[PDB]
Amino acid sequence: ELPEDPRWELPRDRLVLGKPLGGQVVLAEAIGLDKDKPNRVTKVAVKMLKSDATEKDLSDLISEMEMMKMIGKHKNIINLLGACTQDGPLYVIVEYASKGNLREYLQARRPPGPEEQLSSKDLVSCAYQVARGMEYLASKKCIHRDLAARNVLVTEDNVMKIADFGLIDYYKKTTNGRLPVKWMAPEALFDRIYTHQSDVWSFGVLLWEIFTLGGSPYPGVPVEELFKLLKEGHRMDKPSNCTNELYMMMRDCWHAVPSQRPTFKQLVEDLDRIVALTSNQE
Ligand SMILES: O=C(Nc1n[nH]c2cc(-c3ccc(O)cc3)ccc12)c1ccccc1
Repeated sequence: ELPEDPRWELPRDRLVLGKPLGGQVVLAEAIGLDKDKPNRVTKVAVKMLKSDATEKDLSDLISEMEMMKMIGKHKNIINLLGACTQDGPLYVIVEYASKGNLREYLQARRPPGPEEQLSSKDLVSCAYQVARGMEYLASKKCIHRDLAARNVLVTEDNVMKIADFGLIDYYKKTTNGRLPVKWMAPEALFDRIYTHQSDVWSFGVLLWEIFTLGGSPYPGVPVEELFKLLKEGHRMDKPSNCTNELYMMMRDCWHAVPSQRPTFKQLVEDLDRIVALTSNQE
C-alpha cells in the first residue's frame, strides 16, 4: 500500500533474488533496470524488511531510499538503481560491490604471512576516491556520522563506494568485534555535535585503516580508556609504509579544533597531487 514513483519503479517480476549478502540485503539480477536496455541483466543489491520488522523499520528503509533520491548520483557512492513499491514488500535496489567492504579488501591483499597485491599508488588512490565521495556527499549537506573502511564498498572494477550515507550505544561492537566510538570526533563523542568536520576526523581514522591494510584502531582499548586517551590528546602511531606527508594529513584530520581540520575539498586536491607523485613500482 505504498505510492509509486514511476522514474524509479522496477516491476517485481524483473528482480531475480539470490543469496543473502548481509534491514537485510540479498544479491539479485535486475532485467531491464535501464528503460533503454530492457534485455540487460545487472547484478544489484536488494535491501528489504526482515520477517519480524516494525512500522519504524519500514519508515527507516523508505527514509534511506528518499535520501538517496535527493543526494543524486556519484561514482564514489553506492547509487540507488530502482525500487519495488507495488504489490509486495518494499525492495530498495542499490549498486552491488562484488569485492566487499574496504577493510575486507585490504586485509585480503596483505603481503604473505593472497591473489592480488596493492601498490603505494593504489592505497593513495583508495584514499582519493573516498575523499571524492565524501566531498560529493558534503556538497549535498550529507553528514555520514560513521565513515570507516567497513562503510566503504569495493566494486568488481576496484571503485571505492561510500555506503550507509542515507541512514548510539558506545559499548556495542561491529560484526568484526570493533568499537565504532574509535572513529568518532571528540566533539561527536562528548558533545553529540556531528558536522562535516567530525566526518573529516573519521576520514583520518580511515586513512590509518588504509595504510595499515585494514588494521584495527586502538586494539585492546575499551571505551573508558579511549575517552581518557582522547582527553589527553593521544594520537595513533604512524603506520610503517606510510609517508610523513600522509601521516601529517591524518594528524591534520585529527585537529582538536574542528575549524582547523582540512575540508574534504582540500583533502581531494592534496590526495589528487599525492596520487600523481606516488610510485606504483612497489
Ligand atoms: O556486501 C557485499 N556486497 C554489497 N554490494 N553492495 C552492497 C550494498 C550494501 C548496502 C546497501 C544499502 C544499505 O543501506 C546498507 C548496505 C551492502 C552490501 C553490498 C558483499 C559481501 C560479501 C562478499 C562480497 C560482497
